Amino acid sequence: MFLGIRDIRAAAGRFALIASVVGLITLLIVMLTGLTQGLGKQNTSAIEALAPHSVVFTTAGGSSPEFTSSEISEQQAERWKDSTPLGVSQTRIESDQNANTTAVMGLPEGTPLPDSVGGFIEQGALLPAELADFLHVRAGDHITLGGATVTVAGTVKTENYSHTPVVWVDTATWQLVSHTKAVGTVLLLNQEPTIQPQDNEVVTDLKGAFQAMPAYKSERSSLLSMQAFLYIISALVTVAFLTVWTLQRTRDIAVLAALGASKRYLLIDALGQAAIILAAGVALGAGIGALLGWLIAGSVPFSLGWVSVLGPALGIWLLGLIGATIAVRNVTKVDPQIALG
Amino acid sequence: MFLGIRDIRAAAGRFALIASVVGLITLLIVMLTGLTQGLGKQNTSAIEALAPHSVVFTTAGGSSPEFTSSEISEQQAERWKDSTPLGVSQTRIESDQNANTTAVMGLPEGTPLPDSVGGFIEQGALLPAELADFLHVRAGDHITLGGATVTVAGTVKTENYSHTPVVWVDTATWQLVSHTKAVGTVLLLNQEPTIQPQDNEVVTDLKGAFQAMPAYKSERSSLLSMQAFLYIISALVTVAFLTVWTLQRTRDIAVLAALGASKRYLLIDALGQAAIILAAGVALGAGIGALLGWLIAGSVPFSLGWVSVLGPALGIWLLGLIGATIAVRNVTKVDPQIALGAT
Amino acid sequence: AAPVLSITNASVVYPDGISTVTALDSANVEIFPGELVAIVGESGSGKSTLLSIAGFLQEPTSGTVTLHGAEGLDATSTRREHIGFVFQQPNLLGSLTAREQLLITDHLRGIKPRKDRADELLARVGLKGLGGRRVAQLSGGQRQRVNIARALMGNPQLLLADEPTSALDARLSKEIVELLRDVTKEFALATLMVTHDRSQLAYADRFVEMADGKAL
Amino acid sequence: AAPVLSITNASVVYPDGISTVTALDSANVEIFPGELVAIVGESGSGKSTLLSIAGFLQEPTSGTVTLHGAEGLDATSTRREHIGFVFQQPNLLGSLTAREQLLITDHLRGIKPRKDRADELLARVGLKGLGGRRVAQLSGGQRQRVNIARALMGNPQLLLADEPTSALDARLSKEIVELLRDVTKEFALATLMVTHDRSQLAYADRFVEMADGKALQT
Ligand code: HEM
Repeated sequence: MFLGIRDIRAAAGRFALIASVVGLITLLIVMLTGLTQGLGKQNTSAIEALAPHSVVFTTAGGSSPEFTSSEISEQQAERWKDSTPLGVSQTRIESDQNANTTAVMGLPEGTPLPDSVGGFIEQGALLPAELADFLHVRAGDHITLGGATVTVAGTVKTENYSHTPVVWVDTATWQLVSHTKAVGTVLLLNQEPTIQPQDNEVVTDLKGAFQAMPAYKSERSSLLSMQAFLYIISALVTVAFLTVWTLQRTRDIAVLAALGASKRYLLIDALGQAAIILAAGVALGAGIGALLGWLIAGSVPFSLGWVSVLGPALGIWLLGLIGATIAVRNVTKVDPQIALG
Repeated sequence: MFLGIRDIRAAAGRFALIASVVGLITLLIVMLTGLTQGLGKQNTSAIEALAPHSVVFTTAGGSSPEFTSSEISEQQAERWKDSTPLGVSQTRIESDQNANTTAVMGLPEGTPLPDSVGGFIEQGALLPAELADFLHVRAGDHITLGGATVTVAGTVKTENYSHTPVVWVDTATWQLVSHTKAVGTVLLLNQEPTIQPQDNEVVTDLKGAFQAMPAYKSERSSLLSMQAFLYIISALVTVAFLTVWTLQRTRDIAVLAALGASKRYLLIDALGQAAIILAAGVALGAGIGALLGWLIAGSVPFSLGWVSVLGPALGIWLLGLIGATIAVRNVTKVDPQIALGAT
Repeated sequence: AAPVLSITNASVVYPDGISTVTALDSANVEIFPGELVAIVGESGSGKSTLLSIAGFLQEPTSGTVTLHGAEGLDATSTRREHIGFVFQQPNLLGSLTAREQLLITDHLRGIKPRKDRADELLARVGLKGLGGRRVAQLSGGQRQRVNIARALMGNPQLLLADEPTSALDARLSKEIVELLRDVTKEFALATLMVTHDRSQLAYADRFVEMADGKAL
Repeated sequence: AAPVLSITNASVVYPDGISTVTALDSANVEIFPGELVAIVGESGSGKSTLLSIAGFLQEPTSGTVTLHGAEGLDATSTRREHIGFVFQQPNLLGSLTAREQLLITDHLRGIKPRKDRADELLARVGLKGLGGRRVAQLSGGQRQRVNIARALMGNPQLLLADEPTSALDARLSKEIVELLRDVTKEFALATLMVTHDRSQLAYADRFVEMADGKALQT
């Protein structure tokens, strides 16, 4: 570890070029990670907030359940006991001052809302605080919701469904706004189902309930695949560079071997140098990453925590260490007679 | 170029490692490039087919125009002459056998649709053939569209708006499905705008009209930004690798220099070796890229042409050549006396 | 009254391309504390091969080499604790300073680097106060002087010098051999010195002549 | 009566760390076609410095070095067209075959590599039919023989050999010096040969003794 650290001091140029490349890849991975979690919460934050155990859908032609095509009839709701019908629709909201499209969720009156949202289901529509400010609307003003005039029951926090904020209304109001005789679009089960489902019914877990959303799986999967390739590319970049680099030190490594340096010493030296270089690159990339993400989290959906920046960072660094040992393996095979020539 | 090409033949191992990294990065870039172009048409393919010259929006509080908030009043439409009202909404479609949500575009009755889409605006809704197959609905069957039962007037080609297929209906029908007395959401202008707009009105070109789409700008920009990082990462990877590599040949380069090899020869030798490696890496990476993309373009939106695979591929290869020359610059600065002694 | 190194009937055979070549042929050499034994002979007579054998840099293909006080130790551990190498080229690590060239041997031996000892030895080799010089600030003779000091850092009982005056003029090469002989006597080292300049035999206690891998 | 190479009062001073160093001090040497001139002296006396000067590998800090027939040419162009180097180490490129070690010189000279000449020369150096061997399959003597052949590919006027017998036993080193003498005479080459072995001066027409960068001459 003695020579390795001082090689870096005296040749900071060469390592800066490579460390920047490692830093860029970590920057891309850290920011891609935050964007995938941000988009994931943009689609699931509302359903996840409600924290159901199982979710009953309705299908056609035995196809996979879809939130865009499922409806729960009143009798279907009475079948599943200890369950509440949830209506999920997206429609146009229009105020006296502005308008936009938003998601509308409907639940039975009096159902307590998750602490993420707080309050309880009231008669009428509960608007997200940001949406009420956008429309220049206050509590008690009339608004056109899906072609029907509804009274704003109050303001609430913002949750999301399919990249839209969730407007919370009573089950009766949702039926008028979504033009359906059904009591809901899905059935939320908080306990484990003790009844067997019908031919047209299907029970699903919270995870699988997200896959019933159109954009979620087909867009998170593609983002995850990019992350997997990026982790692989980082590992190969380190291995590719470090193999060629360790070959450059053969002469200095041979001299230490001739002097009596054990194989353990030479391997620790090489891996120590790589670990410091990889640490610098990853720290700078993840540092710049969290900063750019926080700077961008206003224009683009970006979820930024400690695990979403440092999780990938530590993963990349450990991938680099595994890659580095693979590249430094040949430091112990250097014949010490290379120094006598 | 003599030594450079034969170095690769006899030591194919190390070059395979680096060429794989270059191929992987090109693989990632090729699909990201195609995916950004594919999603762009997924948001704009319908409007692009109509090919308007200018587009008039409606705003509130002088904010940026948004397709989710624009409506054109009937008298407002009479002001701008030589204009066609376009209604754009997304709502739920339900058939006797199935249902789903889709985008609905409305135009005045009888207006001929662009040859991209063909047919004419008829009373009722013209459904995409693929959606009708999913719903098990034929010509003459009743379907529930946004809470209203409408008869299928006929089939048309498939265009997309906000990741949804476009159902084409007459201006009257669209009002019923969108629950509005307005005659449309935007106005398509085929001629030059000769009327001045009001403080609350805004005319925009076809490109700027896409910014009024919610997902388009915020998602194409992010995809393009990722591609920019990938191009930079590719260039840096080659420069980083090639600098250390050329330092490895100092001894062999010195021997050729000592023998009398000109500076051009050593530099041409070095760049020839690098160019061959970059070509191999990019060709193999872009090859697997187009293959996986065509294989996947059925489940995920992926636009795959010749320019969308070879444009970026050739760009990366040229970026690599620029990086390589920067890294091989020191091949001509090696003194041949390194060969007379020991190193 | 006790030898440091004993090479008994040692021979080395390297695979010269497709065939084999006998480099060292039944070498017999024994060195006692305080001796400077030179190895003379033309280029390619087996001098370097004998040196590498004496430094445990390669085992002989036949015969045995015993360094007393290091019995029961692998080849590498023997070099680290009992042998100091004065390579033909100074073999100074580029990124280290003159003083650091000594400390790194202490570090690879697992002891806290001794700055005072390094400066004392650098002064003993006639580089007092130059511990801070880098390789770019060292002359040919100075680098060779640092090399000698590095061989002395671990306090070995066997000092092996491989033509350490090959890139030095007559004046400078005298100083290095005088330094080598003086250090050999002062620290009771057993030193093998390979050289082709027969003008340096006057400073050696004994010499071995070599031809075609056979010692005379 | 017409020298190929003329080193007149040539001197080289390298920067030896903080100070400088006169590696060659006013050397005067002339080599004529067909001569094998040995340069003898201890290690570090200025033999290699004189060789590097004669091989246009570095200009002297003072004095002039002239290769006749190549006047008006840069340093590199002179080496490519008029000099053949028998380096101390064979300096064979690892990825090339025996014959390719010769052909690559033709390629760097801008001529389609001539295999016939490459094979003829390989035969003359005693490697007939070994053009397919790789460096890993070549012994010390054989690698040095390829080096001689590579120096002969370009039909040079000056052949410089830097102790080409340093890693060869007595038997092999005789063969190599004989080959150098024989090739020098057969191709009317002018050959400077630096050597530390005093046993090989018998093969040289003349010899220059050197000490501390000064050539001794009566
Ligand atoms: C701000 C950035 C982004 C935003 C706002 C966004 C928004 C959207 C929206 C709105 C949808 C359709 C869902 C709906 O309309 O309810 C969608 C689908 C999709 N997105 Fe994005 N997206 C972004 C970035 C990305 C990125 C970076 C990727 C891949 C790297 C991606 C891949 C996809 C895919 C594959 C789909 C599904 C396409 C389909 O089958 O219809 N998106 N996204």
